[PDB]
Amino acid sequence: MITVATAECFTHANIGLTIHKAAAGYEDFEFKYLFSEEDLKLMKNVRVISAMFVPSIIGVEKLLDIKLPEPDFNYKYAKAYSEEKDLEVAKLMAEGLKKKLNVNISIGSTAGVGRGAICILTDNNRYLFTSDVYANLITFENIKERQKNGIEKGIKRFLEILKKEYF
Amino acid sequence: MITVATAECFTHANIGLTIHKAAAGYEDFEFKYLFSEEDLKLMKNVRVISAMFVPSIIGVEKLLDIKLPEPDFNYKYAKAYSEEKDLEVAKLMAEGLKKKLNVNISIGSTAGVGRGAICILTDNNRYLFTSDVYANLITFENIKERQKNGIEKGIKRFLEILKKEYF
Repeated sequence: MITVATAECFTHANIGLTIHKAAAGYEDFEFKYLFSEEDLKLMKNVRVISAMFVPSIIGVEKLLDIKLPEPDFNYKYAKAYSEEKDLEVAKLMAEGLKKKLNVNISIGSTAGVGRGAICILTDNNRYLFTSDVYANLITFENIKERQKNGIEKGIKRFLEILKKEYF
Repeated sequence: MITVATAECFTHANIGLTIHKAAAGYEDFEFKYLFSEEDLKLMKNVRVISAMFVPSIIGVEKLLDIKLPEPDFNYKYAKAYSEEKDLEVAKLMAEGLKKKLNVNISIGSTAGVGRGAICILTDNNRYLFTSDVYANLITFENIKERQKNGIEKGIKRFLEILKKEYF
């Protein structure tokens, strides 16, 4: 099968969980509306190996054997980066997942202050994009909007990528 | 702070994600009704290191450096066990995660055919219990109700344990 793993922060493991529910044939799930019935047949050929929510630097570093840059802001509950570092970390997490679990497609996401970053790494190519929503992990400004936008954009891009590269 | 990590299957990382939203002070979240006002103050002292959804045997094994038993049933999208092995696996995952990440409190959950299993392992004690809902991961029979009860029972027990042991 086509195997997928994700290491997600702002999107709370929902990109991986959605991929899993779609693949397994769930008839109701939060982001099902993004999939056509044809997309859902293609998704039966995908298996999720793991979908991790990894807010801790020490968590990410220990589970994936990578090393992350120092946070840009002090924040007790999650590593907190500005945009430049979120883009760097999404790539480092996707790459580390791909090495640790040997999957076809790895997905990293992270967002501190700004639009956040999602990296989708396949066997062929690496895709890196921001969300549409500026938010702030610490003040909570726009954080739910950013989360929902990031999940939707992550899944839309994942489906485009899967179809382009694998179907 | 009190650190927590989770390795969840049937509960979809929602035990750990709920713990994180309560601890970070989210104003509204799906299972907030489980927390009293005093509970939410206590929760500010908790940090989530990772909450992982790990439906594959290979995923759990590689991320925690453990070995799990062979599945009882053939099923493509997730490891599939009888209740006796679910009870073994929830323990093996909670113990492996606590050694991998050195957290105060580790939680594992798994459910195939039957009521499933949740393990809460603290610095002091190991708790292990089934959910209250018989379901079947392969047919989807009652899986939604088992998931909800598993998250509710997991959180309700986690709070009782956190207060008894840490407060």
